[PDB]
Amino acid sequence: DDIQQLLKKINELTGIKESDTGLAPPALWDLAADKQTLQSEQPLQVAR
Amino acid sequence: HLNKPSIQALIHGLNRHYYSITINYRKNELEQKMLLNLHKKSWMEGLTLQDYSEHCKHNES
Amino acid sequence: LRPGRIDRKIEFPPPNEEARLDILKIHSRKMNLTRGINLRKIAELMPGASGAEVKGVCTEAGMYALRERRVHVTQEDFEMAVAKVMQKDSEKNMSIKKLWK
Amino acid sequence: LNAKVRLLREELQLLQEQGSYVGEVVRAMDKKKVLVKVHPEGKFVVDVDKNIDINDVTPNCRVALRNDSYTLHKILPNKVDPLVSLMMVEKVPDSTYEMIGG
Amino acid sequence: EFLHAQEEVKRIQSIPLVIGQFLEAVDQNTAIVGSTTGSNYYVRILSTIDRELLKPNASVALHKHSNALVDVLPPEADSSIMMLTSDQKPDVMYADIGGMDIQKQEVREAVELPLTHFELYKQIGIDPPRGVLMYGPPG
Amino acid sequence: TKGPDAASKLPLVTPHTQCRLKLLKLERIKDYLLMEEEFIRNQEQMKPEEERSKVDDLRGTPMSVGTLEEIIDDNHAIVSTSVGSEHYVSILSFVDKDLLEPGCSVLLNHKVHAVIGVLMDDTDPLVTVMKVEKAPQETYADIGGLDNQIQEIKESVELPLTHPEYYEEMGIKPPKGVILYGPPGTGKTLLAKAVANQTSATFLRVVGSELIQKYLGDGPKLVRELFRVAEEHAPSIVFIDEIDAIGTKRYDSNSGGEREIQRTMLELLNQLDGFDSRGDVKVIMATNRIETLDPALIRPGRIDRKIEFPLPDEKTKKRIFQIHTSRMTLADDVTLDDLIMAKDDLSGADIKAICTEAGLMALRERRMKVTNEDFKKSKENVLYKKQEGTPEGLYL
Ligand SMILES: Nc1ncnc2c1ncn2[C@@H]1O[C@H](COP(=O)(O)OP(=O)(O)OP(=O)(O)O)[C@@H](O)[C@H]1O
Ligand SMILES: [Mg+2]
Repeated sequence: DDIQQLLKKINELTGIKESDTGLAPPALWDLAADKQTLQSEQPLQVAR
Repeated sequence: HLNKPSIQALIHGLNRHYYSITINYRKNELEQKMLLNLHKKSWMEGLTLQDYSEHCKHNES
Repeated sequence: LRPGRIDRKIEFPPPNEEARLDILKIHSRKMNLTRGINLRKIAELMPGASGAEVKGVCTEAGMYALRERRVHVTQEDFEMAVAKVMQKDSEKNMSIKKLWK
Repeated sequence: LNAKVRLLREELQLLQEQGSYVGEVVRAMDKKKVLVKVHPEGKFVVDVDKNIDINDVTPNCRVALRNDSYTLHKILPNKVDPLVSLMMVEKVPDSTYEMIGG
Repeated sequence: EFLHAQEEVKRIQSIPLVIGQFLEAVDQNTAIVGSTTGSNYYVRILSTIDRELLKPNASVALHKHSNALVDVLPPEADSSIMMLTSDQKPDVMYADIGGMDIQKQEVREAVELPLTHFELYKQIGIDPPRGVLMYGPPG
Repeated sequence: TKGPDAASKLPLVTPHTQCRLKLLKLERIKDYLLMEEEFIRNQEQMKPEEERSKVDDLRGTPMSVGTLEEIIDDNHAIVSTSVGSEHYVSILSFVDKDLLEPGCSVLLNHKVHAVIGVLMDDTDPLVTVMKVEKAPQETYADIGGLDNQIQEIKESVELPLTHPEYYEEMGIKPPKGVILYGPPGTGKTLLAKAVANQTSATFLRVVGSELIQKYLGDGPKLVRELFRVAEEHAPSIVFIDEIDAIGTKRYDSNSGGEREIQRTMLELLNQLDGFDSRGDVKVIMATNRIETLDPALIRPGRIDRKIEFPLPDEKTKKRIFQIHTSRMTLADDVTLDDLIMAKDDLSGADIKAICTEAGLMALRERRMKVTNEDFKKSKENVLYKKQEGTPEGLYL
């Protein structure tokens, strides 16, 4: 029973594994211009 | 005092682009007294005897 | 019905005489039975009475006192209630009944 | 009386906070990011309040997200279907073993 | 101040009000009722509201803006499966039907008498019969 | 290819007499588990930032999930909001423009809609639950007999992964798709739980009824997602138990609900043998009735081996008894051969039920050591549901 409870708590301690969200390498980053793109450009609804 | 920066307004930008100013209302006499007439009753009110039939019904209930 | 899903398959057969007498005694505990009502005899008048039919017999015995505005049930109130609940539907045709010798 | 009026005023203040959404947890996504599924809307990768340990955020939970910031702030009891919920006995019957003969 | 607080507490039950179904209770003074708008919200509950009418199907009333449980509405089951309303009485007197004295008495003894005189049923120790089956030739 | 996400099984201890060496092995496993816990907790405690922080401020909270539909420019794209609308969003710099592919789930900024991330591993939680994480504790040694049947299933789901050279040096494509059919209670699901306990590949399990849904598009889409996950996760095994629920014989149905049943079946057929060849994903199907399945579903090419599980033979029943009575405390007078020789159609589940019932009759008589009479009683008190149905004395 100690083995079972220990397995439960140890899998609880590390179950949440990192799921990266597809970030580009830092070399190809333009955060200063990225903020400008965020503030100046606006989302345009696609219509027909 | 008089407020805590609201969550509904903080995310739209508070203390970043615009900041709130404490609100205070200038209410003085000769203005409140005129306003209290919204629901003031009258001299007739306070002397009416209600209705005895429904008064008895309410008392019994 | 394979084992591992159903390990025990318990059968509920129709109660026997010593069992029907028991059913007659648990469904008449609250009933104001008179003196001289032999509950075993009524049980003996119900061969293969399911078990709910015993409760129906008790209820109809009480009903036969309700229509008379009483609180006590006699032996005749049960014997005349057994024939009501434990009613049977016959073939009502000798031609079909003598299909088989 | 002061305790009663204080209770009334705190209830009045707490009643004006907008109701929080409920959503199913697809999976956790960092240490401070949790993927959720708001019922009318779609998926949302939301934050987590400092009062909640992310290890308690299991997949297929029913965490509550704040009205505007969409911040996880409660685990909430797990979701069971309303029709499968009435199938659980809350009032036991009044038939005992002594009432079964034979 | 206490009558004032009770007054604004009553004011929160003003009559802009959406209705939602009380899905489940979490703990004291909160709920998970889903609004009719199309979303389910984790809400707060008024203290004045009694918790025993919060059955897990109740069509409770929610505040329009704060979206909190402010009022429990009485259930709506008046004519779901054609329960006979006060204007749908068959208009058939017992004296209108001819004969059937024994059949009337047996039916009256299981579906009408137990509702009125339950004490007389309980006085003997029998539960009233719950089902009757009228059978015979058509008409 | 994320690799085979095999189930996590703790090492087995194989004294079963409750002796001291069993305790020593269990305590060794406990000590290693405690040491691993010490390592992780002491790593968190002992362990005591400017680049990703700006990124997280740029993304903000919350962070919507949309479906990419068009890459207009290198910095501009069209995404579908999770309700079904469309938006002409902008692509930010930290977004990696290689993983940006049409149809993928993209992250969108809440206030000003714009692609700010790629959500890979967006599997439907109805399918992430299909994966087996804790392996069943039924090894191949827990099955009595079925040596021929075990060998057939071991040459299609384990051998092609341990010794692929045997298959490749000869010119074969290893059997990919077996069906386990037979009377109820013979050891099909037991064999599935046994291969799940020995395989090193991800073992997705389904009752052939989770993959059926009320919505029009959800049914076949779920089986497509299941097979996509199976192919994504390197060598994989898909166990579709009770395949008779979905894969029944096709017919011209006048009911719309049934026409989708055949429609998701026809996607199970496509995902087994279609225009695009399958990956390194084996499929293990189980059913009690093989005469009701569609001929195309059990067609060779989709299902290569039809492993038959007949009712256990005398030797197989004797081995099954010993398997199910290993943990018992049998009396010296318990000769099991008295019960095995009976011509009754005794399945393995029947044997296990006899063992459990025989143990229970020992508790009836205040005994933890079952005798021979307990077995002779449990045989009768358990051999119901089959009564005795046979032709009378016509044949001599
Ligand atoms: N050869 C065998 N050796 C050991 N145990 C067996 C054997 N065959 C069957 N059993 C027992 O039968 C029990 C019934 O489960 P099992 O997985 O065998 O069912 P099944 O044949 O897949 O059933 P169904 O046809 O209802 O899906 C198992 O718990 C197992 O112990
Ligand atoms: Mg099975």
